Amino acid sequence: XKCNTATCATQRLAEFLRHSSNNFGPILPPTNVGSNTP
Amino acid sequence: SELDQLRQEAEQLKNQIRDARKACADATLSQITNNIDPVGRIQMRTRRTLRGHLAKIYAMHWGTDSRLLVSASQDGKLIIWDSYTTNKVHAIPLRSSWVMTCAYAPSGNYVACGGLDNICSIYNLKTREGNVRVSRELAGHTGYLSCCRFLDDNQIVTSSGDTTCALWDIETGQQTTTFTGHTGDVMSLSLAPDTRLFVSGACDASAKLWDVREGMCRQTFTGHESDINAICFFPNGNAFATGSDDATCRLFDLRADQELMTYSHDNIICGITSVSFSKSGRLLLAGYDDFNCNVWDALKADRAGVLAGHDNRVSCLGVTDDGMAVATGSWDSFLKIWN
Amino acid sequence: SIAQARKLVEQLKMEANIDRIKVSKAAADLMAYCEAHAKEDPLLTPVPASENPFR
Amino acid sequence: QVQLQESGGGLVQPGGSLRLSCAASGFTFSNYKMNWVRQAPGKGLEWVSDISQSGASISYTGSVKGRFTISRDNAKNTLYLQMNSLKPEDTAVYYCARCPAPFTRDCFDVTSTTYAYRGQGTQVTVSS
Amino acid sequence: DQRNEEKAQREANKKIEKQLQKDKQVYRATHRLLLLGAGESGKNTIVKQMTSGIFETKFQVDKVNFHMFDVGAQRDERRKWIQCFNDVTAIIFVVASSSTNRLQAALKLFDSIWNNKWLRDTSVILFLNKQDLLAEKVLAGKSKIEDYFPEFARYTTPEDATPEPGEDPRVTRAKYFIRDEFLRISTASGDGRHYCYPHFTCSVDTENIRRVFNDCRDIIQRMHLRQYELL
Amino acid sequence: FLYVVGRKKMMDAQYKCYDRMQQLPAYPYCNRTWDGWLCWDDTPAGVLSYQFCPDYFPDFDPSEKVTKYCDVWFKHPENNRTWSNYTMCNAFTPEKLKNAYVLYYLAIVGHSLSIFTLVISLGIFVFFRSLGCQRVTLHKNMFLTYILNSMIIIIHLVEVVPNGELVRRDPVSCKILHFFHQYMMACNYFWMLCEGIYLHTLIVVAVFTEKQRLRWYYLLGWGFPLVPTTIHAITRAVYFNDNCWLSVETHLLYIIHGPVMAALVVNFFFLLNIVRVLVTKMRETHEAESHMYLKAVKATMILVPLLGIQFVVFPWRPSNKMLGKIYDYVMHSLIHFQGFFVATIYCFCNNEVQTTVKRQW
Amino acid sequence: NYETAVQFCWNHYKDQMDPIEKDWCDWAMISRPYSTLRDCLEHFAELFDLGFPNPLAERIIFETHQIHFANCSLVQPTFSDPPEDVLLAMIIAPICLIPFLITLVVWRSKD
Repeated sequence: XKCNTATCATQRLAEFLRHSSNNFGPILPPTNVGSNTP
Repeated sequence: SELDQLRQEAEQLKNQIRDARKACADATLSQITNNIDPVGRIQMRTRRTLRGHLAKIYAMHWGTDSRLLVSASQDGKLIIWDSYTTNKVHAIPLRSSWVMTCAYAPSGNYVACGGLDNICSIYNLKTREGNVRVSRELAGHTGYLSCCRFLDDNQIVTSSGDTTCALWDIETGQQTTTFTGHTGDVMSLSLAPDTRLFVSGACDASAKLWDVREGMCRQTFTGHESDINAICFFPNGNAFATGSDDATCRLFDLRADQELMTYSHDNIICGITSVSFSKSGRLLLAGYDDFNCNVWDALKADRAGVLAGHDNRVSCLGVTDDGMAVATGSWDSFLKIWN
Repeated sequence: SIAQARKLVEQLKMEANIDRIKVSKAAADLMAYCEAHAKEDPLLTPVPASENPFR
Repeated sequence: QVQLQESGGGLVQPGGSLRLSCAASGFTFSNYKMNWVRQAPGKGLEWVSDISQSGASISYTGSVKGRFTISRDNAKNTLYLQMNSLKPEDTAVYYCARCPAPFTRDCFDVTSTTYAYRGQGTQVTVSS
Repeated sequence: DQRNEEKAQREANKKIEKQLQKDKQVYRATHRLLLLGAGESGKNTIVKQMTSGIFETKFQVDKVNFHMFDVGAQRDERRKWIQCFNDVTAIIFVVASSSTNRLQAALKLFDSIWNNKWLRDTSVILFLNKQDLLAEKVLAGKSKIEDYFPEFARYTTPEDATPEPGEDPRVTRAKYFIRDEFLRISTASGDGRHYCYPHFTCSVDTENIRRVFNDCRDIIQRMHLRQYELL
Repeated sequence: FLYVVGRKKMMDAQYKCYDRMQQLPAYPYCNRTWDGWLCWDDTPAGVLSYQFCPDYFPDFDPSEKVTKYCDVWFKHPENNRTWSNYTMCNAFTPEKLKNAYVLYYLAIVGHSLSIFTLVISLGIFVFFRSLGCQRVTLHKNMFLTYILNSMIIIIHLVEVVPNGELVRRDPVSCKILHFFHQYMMACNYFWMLCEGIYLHTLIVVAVFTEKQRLRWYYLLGWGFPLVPTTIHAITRAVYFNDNCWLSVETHLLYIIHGPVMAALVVNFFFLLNIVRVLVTKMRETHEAESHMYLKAVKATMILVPLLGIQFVVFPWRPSNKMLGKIYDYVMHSLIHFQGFFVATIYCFCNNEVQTTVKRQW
Repeated sequence: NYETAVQFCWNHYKDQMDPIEKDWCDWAMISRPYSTLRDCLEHFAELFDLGFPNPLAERIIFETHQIHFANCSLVQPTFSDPPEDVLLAMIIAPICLIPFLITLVVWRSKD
């Protein structure tokens, strides 16, 4: 490489949706990555 | 010149028959059948489908018991069918795979077949062990065999590609009577109900009537346009029908000595391969090269139905002696029974 | 060649003296047979499946 | 009955001209292909020329190209063969033949020894 | 009643059906060929090197089964019994290239076979036989070319044509001119359903069976490609 | 939910890093430190390092990378304190999620259309008995495995993906469904391989053959995919037993994904041989150059869906953002519609099927 | 000011550490005090306009790991990939059967 094979695209998209989409819920504020942060 | 005089004599004789035929033609069959009711639209659906043949099916014949039939295919196989239960009864291998015709004995004890080998073979179905074996081989024809029909367990009439028809004695294997007079290839024949006469068609747009008992041509019929492929006798024995390559069917009468009715349509530009009547003779069924079979009203010459259950050209057709079913063969190696 | 012409004349002569009947009489006879056996012929009167063997 | 009757021909000087007429009756003339066949003395049947149903396609044997010409008349149900500059080899009996099947391109048995749809023929002789 | 007879009938059917299934394997394992040719073509010598109205001959090439049928003792009228060979693998056509304008008669017969409605799906293997006799006649000036066909005056050797090693140009033009005569008919009325395979062969050529085997391979290959609609 | 698990993982990582800090030997190099989220080892002066983003927040994704520079670690220009660049982790998340929504909808629509067309194709093949042959049987099996795979994919996408509590509970149905999905996908790919093998045969080699024993094809299609799936399951249970058996970080997926790529490469080679043979066949005929080029292009175009060559042509995702977006769109569109294309090419556009259907009516 | 906060944090952590005297190497019962220590030491920082991490927090964590968790081994992670050689063995094993299966399908599929 992270399962970058084209056949793995369906599972990649499914995992990305299950992680970031927040079970199709409302939007969440972005995490601070600024000076106060590590 | 004697040849010129003979030609003039034949020409004058032909004119005399034309005048004689013209006088008797006071009316036509269509004019007589003008006021009769139409038979109506004929709707029929396939009841049975017989499978097992490998190559194209060339001929078939019903038995007198109206449920058993035999079929011939060009892969070298004869199969006896039990139409009621669809179960196979016999499977007779053939010496030559190029078979062109088959027949069923009226007693049901024998079957016959022939083709490009110029030989008609007789098989015995009532052997002691139950296994079919050849009984007799008839040879003497100089052309391919086109059709054959049994008269009894010991007599059979055959037609051949040498413009000749013959009568055989099965027990001795000899040729009892030879019929000559045709110029073109003889393609089909049909026996009269009393088996005293038979009619045949040749590749010369002509048909002839023969006397079996004393072997001469009684009457000659013309009017067709090309080679005649099929022929069959009317149920009453006083008429017959012919199919030709000209995409037109015709009906003749033995007493009128001339054409009676013609069946044709503008959209039909393909020849007729098989011809057969019903029990009453009111319906005329014919197979065509365009992969379908049509039903004709013999009295009115109006198409009353169409059968299109085949993927290839209909090469054979037959009607049961009881008039209860119709079986058709085709080049798609399938036999279909309609009712 | 000559024999073929002679045989053609003989057959033509044999076919010329045969008896003939008017076509209307021949047409009537064929008509009469059909109407006398119209009831006894299937494919003209549909048969119920109880009597039909090919059911 | 299908009938094909030929007319014309006869004695002609070498290098002359002749006209052959075929009379057709008893069949639909426009539905069939027509051919010209001749038989030299001591020889067999040979194919000379043919014409399509509507006359759009014409073909000759190589030995007679330019010398002969074929035409068809649907209305009169007749066929012609215009002969010009005849050579001594042209002497033969010319028959008028039909193809056995209608609405069909190919057709067999035209030059066979026995043919049911061939005319009686006429004799053409080229000599002084 | 009749259940015992009915059961006896079904057991007879299944016994017959097993034999028919075995016969189906054998029937499809052999390729059927029709041997045809004009008069004096020399097909008798060819069939000899691989009465009844038909003859049969069996030969094997690379463990493949072939069945050749020679139609003999039949009348000259051919428009009826020729329809029985509408499903053969190929039709072998033999003509006398050396030859009463017999070559013209062969051309007309080939044209009728090519345009027949029942033979439009069958390929034809063409053998230009009598090559040795043709060369001798051309060299001696006895061949009647330029009389049977005036087109020979304007004809030229094809660009893709290759003469035989040590072959004089005169016979090369004559043999190819006859070859293009059959190709002119073959080119027309062709939609890719059937093809022609011309070969210059002699009556005693032992590699004729190899030519048929190679030509049958191409026919089968194109037949498979047609089912998948790749072509 | 995600916050608690992320916090627990962060605390575990902090524990592990702080425990491993003092057990290693030290070697102008910047000192190893725990920045608060990720563990960094000692690096020499003037070196820029990389490390994948963690799994602590929903807006973060593992695919991007984190960087920290050493001169002395990088000092914030404003705050004047040691800082780490986590910006790449969540910079492109919203647009990626927006594209992923459309990809999910397209996948559902394409799989539904594939099911709808494939069921009709199978019914047409079954009802017509006059089309029977080995090719039709192989097509029927391929259609069946396509239907099963598409149905399983639809079931997984519609229900498993949105429901998070079901994954949290982790029943055995999770692992059973995952095993079925993997087995069906492997069977579909190996049946594509079998179709490629059958196409390569009978055209290039064994042309004269009339019939073949289909037991070997059945074993290669339905039987073989059981072994890699079983091996992957048994190694995954003992090594990486994640909840619902749904993960992509594990390197064990290649155990299943290897033979699929090998089979697809073999199919590509079969396509190359077939097109070479077809080109030679046309060349011997003296066909026109434009016509032969068009016919070859059409043959390749119709053969691509059947052999699954789209995976071989585009094996790796491009690194560029625009190229990556284009690749995702085109590859998802091609994959989710492969069954529909195969059905509409080999069943509805087949001449024999069309003729039989037209003559039946 | 923040010194008092970190002293509060550390003494609370030590007081909760006091009941545990033999399980200072275990993780199940130490996760909660560790998380409470971090939450304590981050809560005070943000309220005093201090950005976590802070030097006091790092020093406290280092001192904690130098006294409470010293002289201890590390347990293996729950999820971890196999060694590279054996993993390559698993990856390669199915591949070897492909050519033999292809040969059997091509050759032995007759009669």
